[PDB]
Amino acid sequence: KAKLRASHTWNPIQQMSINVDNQFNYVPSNIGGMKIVYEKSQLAPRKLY
Amino acid sequence: GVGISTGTFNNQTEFKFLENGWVEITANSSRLVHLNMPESENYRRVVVNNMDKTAVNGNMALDDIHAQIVTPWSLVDANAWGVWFNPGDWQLIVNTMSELHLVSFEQEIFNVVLKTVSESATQPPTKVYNNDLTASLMVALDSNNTMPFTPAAMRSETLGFYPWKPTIPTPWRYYFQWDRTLIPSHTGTSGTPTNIYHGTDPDDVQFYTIENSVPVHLLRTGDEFATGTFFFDCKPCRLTHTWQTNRALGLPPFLNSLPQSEGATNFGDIGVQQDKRRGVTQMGNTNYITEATIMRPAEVGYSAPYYSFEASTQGPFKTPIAAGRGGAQTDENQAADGNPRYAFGRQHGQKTTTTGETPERFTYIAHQDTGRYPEGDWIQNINFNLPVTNDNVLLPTDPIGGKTGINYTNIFNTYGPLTALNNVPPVYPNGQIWDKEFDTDLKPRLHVNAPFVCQNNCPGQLFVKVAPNLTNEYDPDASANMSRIVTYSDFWWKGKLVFKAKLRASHTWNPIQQMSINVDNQFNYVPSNIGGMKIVYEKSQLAPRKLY
Amino acid sequence: GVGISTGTFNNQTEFKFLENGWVEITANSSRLVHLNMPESENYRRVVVNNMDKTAVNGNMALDDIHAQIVTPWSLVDANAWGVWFNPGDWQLIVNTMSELHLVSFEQEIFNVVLKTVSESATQPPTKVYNNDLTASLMVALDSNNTMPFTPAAMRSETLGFYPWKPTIPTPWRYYFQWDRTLIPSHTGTSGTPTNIYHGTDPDDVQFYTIENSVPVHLLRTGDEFATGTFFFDCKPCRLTHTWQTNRALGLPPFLNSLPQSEGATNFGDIGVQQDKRRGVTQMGNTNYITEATIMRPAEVGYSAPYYSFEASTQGPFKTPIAAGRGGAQTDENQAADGNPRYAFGRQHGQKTTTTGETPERFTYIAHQDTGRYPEGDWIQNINFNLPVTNDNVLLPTDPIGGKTGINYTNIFNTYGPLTALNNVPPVYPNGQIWDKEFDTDLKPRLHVNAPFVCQNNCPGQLFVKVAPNLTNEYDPDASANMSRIVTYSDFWWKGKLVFKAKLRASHTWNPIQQMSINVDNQFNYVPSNIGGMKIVYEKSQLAPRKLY
Repeated sequence: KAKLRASHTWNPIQQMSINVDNQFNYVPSNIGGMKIVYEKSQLAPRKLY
Repeated sequence: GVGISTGTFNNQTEFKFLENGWVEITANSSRLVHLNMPESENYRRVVVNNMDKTAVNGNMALDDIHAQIVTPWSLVDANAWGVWFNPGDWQLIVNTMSELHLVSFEQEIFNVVLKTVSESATQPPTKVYNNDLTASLMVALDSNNTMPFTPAAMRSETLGFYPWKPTIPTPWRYYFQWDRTLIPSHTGTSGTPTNIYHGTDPDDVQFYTIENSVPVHLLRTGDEFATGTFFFDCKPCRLTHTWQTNRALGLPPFLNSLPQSEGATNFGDIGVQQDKRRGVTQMGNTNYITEATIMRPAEVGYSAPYYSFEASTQGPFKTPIAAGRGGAQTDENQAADGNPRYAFGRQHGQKTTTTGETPERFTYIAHQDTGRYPEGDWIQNINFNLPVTNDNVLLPTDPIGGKTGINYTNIFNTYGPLTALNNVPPVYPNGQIWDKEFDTDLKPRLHVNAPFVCQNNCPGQLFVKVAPNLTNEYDPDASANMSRIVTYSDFWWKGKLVFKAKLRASHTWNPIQQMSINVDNQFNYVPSNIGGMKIVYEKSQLAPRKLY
Repeated sequence: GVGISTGTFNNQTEFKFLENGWVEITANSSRLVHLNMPESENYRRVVVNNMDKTAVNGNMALDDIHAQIVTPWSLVDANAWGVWFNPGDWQLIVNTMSELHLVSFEQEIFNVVLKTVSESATQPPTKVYNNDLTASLMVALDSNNTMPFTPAAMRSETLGFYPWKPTIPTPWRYYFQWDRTLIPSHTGTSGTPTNIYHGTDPDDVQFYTIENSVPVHLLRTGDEFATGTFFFDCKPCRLTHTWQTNRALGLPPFLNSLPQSEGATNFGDIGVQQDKRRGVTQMGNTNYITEATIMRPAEVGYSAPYYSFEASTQGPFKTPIAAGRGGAQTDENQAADGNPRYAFGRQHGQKTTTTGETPERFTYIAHQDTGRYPEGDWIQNINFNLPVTNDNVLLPTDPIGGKTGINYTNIFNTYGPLTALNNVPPVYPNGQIWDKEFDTDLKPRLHVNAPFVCQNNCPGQLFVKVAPNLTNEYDPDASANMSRIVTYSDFWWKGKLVFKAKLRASHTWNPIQQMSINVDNQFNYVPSNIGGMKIVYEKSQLAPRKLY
């Protein structure tokens, strides 16, 4: 069960995104080699107090 | 009343999730508008003739001759992305929604104030500001859309983009018919090409006044004004880009040989002679079936003449294109046609604290691959004998008209009954949101300036003006100029735009492209020690969508 | 309206006795708040770097480097005891109640006034004050507690403590993420320890604006504003102190010999050999049962590292402790860690008529005996051979790390599953009343700055600001600074705090410690011939309570 996030700052947040450097970690090789690079999970900030 | 506020400030954008992944975005925007009395209290019919500049052969594109009506009214325009969303909100929309629907619009004027500048021409000449309690602000909402439509965003003249910075409306003016003739030439064109401003076709004449057409409201401090809610009529806006070219449609060729080893050079291979393959083509006289040759269902994108100026009744004008290029080949350096360029000020993105009057600018390179590399184009004689022979090919390299800097691609047009294209993507924050359709029998399939065109009905424009604050002396029959008390007004403007969006769903194994802050852009989203602010533009159809 | 007051002054605290010894205290506080336009109308992102000061080896604790956002808004904070009760009321609570419950809070803004200073730069340059009748005060109540929580009491920046003295709000500012590295050193540390301000982690960035987050209210003279009633969620506060140490828990030893005569030296005597007594201990290898040795059920208080600075992502910080010491051994001279120190001004206790800018201060020595005399501590080898031998003991006297001014007590920690402690007592009048819990997975068992922490819900902060009073000249695209009419506002603030208390009952033969005026403190509760006022701090858990 998840809850959707809401923006609260003027500035954007840190999001996970594919890019020219990681791109090939998400698709097979000509050999069919596969890999599953690890990722981070609490990317956005929250105020503590 | 006098000591009573008539409104509330609200610049909060609410996101309210419904059922089945539909959100209802309601953008609240509030500003303090500052307004001065008019230069004059008259309608002026003015012509702009820069003949001198076009007088130089080879400078036709520098043409600015036009006629316009100058009015004593100001336009309150809030149709630009930056007025309603901040970098924060844009990230939310753009990274998580897949389509946008513009639903409605409302705006209201409150907490009106009128003051009069009194100068006590002293040693150090002084001036006292006093409240004119019985003075009036004049408001006119052209809801029947009588007046000619003038989107202030094509001039970077919208309300400003920051809720804690007061703003101002623009002086309203509109085009008045004129007739002008300009013959193109070039550097070293013997003579002086005709360059004539003929004047006005009487049957094309339309002088409009606000006073005669819209009901005018006088608001005093105690008053307030509110437009009601207007609903738009518009097809939804997609928040995704397409990437498939004619070259990537349908079933790829079956590879009879597959790489055995990993390696950037370990390719697979179709195993069949290009002249011995099965499949369909539209080259009735050839047995070659290649990826450039095999049949595709229609064509994605089209070729159009580039840096093409056309001419009608009023001077030359640039031929518009639905999409430019950029990617593998175009960056700022691989500069082309079709990509829009935005110039603007401190109120709309140029760094606040920056000194200097050069506009801030940017060329927008979308993400949908629907354009062209004219350099890769070629025409070739129907016999199709292959290593084609210099005179059975027309290359972007051979000159047309004997001009060495012109090739057939500049005059080329491949638009036709199989053309498939997409409407224009949103440009945050400088782009216009909605546009009025042309009241033309046949209409344009798109508008290159707004993703939303309202057909049957658009919100009308809002005009404002300080009413005349006369002095004791006033003689209407004097050929002079009416003397007025120096008055100005400050009022609060509150607008409300509602959207409907749908949430995106992952469909691939691999992640998507998302907007994110990072060590290189970070400082573009926070103030300076000086309080300098800036609003860097962003892209909007970041995620891919399959075309077919 | 213009000639109509919109509110009432009320600074009366009512005590309403219910049934079964429950009182319902309702504290009314009213002040006249004075407010000026902002330095700027912008949000500013500023860094504070006193590198120069830390540049001296041995001065790390003098670190002040931080980044913060400076906002054009002011904060109205009334969370300090002194805002709601006077010395008189405090005596009543503290001498006769045994527990306090914070129930609710309400505040409202009325009788708003805005004036504009006009200077008639004359010989003796003059200035006229005039009322700006249509001007507005801007009020924002962050009830969803969006903005970061900034209790003005940790800076002695609350409303003032006297109902007949006008006050002012504080400029609101909040911390902005930064990265800094500082290596400790000492007098004569060869070299220059790294002392670096690295900058901002982009993923830790959060720029907040009031305008984009809270609904803003414009109030003109005729207007008024009122927060509604907020109910807090908080465990009760005890008004009694405990005095029992591990040493005083349970059944004392039965004395086989009792004094026969009165006399400060006529002691009674256990009659049994310490190694021949019955009872329980946790010293499995010993037959000695003494009062230092016999088993107690848990431990009252704990030992924590002292004058311990810890370091994380943003610089060093002092390790906090739940209770200090004082009593038999500590007074001002027997100075220790854990006791809070308060510094403040004329608005919060420093004598009014006193000239000079040194803050007024005080170190609070509570009354609950739950702390430690580190000097009485000792570690001793498990063999327990008794007149312990210098190398089977670690005394607060032996040096650690070869430093002669450091002993194991400074790095010591005896907190564990048997620790029993009490929350912090109230500090009248400079102490904060309530505090916001940390939005952390695991929370702190207490807060050393307020006896009341509201968990699930706290009242939101109140922000105020003079709206921009522009002049005739205003150009939003100028890189200059907006020119405004010198405006200021005075408004009345009325707040209402309700408590629930329970009345105390005598349970001992002997009287209790009560707060009382006397020939030595008397003059601290009345004005000077000059009208000088002062507000000496007081203690709150005067009566004892049994722990077990």
